[PDB]
Amino acid sequence: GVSGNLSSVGSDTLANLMTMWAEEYKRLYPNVNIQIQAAGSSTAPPALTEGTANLGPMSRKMKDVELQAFEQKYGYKPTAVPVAVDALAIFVHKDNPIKGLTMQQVDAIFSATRLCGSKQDVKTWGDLGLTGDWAKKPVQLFGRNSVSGTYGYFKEEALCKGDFRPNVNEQPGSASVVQSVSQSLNGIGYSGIGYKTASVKTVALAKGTYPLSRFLYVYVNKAPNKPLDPLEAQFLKLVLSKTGQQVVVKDGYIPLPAKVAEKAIKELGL
Repeated sequence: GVSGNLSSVGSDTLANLMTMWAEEYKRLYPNVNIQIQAAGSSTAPPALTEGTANLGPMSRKMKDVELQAFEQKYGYKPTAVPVAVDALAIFVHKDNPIKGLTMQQVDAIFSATRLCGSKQDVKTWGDLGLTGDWAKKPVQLFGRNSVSGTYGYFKEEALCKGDFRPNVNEQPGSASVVQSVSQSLNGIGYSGIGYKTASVKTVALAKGTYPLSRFLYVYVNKAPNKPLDPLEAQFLKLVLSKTGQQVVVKDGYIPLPAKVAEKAIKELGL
């Protein structure tokens, strides 16, 4: 807006949101071309820093070494703009009868060292209390790779900074994880709630009450006391608007609290 090139690099969790936002953006600003790259959040900071991206969608905040990289070039920190909320989900096969899980258990299932406290080395669904034909069917793990922000977020929050079991079947994206789980009766995976389909179900979690809720961000380069380039500016105005936030709902995520969207618009001078 009004003309130019918009380049997005980062999160797969936010892949379809950026795409739907971009389509509605191109409809309203037809001389703008938008490129969208969605291999995982960790690709956002170096692309932002080097300059090949104007927008860096991330499903976790930047780590310190990512922040200082941006800072050493620009002289200030990049700006995390909240654009949605994710209830990061545990997915199982639709026929899996599991009732729910505790954080303790989730940790026991995916992690090497269960830093959340459990003394369970979970390997079978019986270790989770399922009976009959389920009792020593193996727990097959599906997850994201290390470029995923969800990967890191999960490692930080669900594993208490622990490490994943060695045997996790890492998928290239969130849809792959859901598809993998949907075709594996004894499968379990994690990914954004928006990636839910009929072929899988989400397991209830126990510890505002959802224990793995997180903000989803789009990082931008906003210099202190300087306005955003009209191209980014108009994009984020679209994203944080009523229209942009209904896109969030339609894709299956959770819209920002109204105040949070307003503050974001304010703070960016939008």
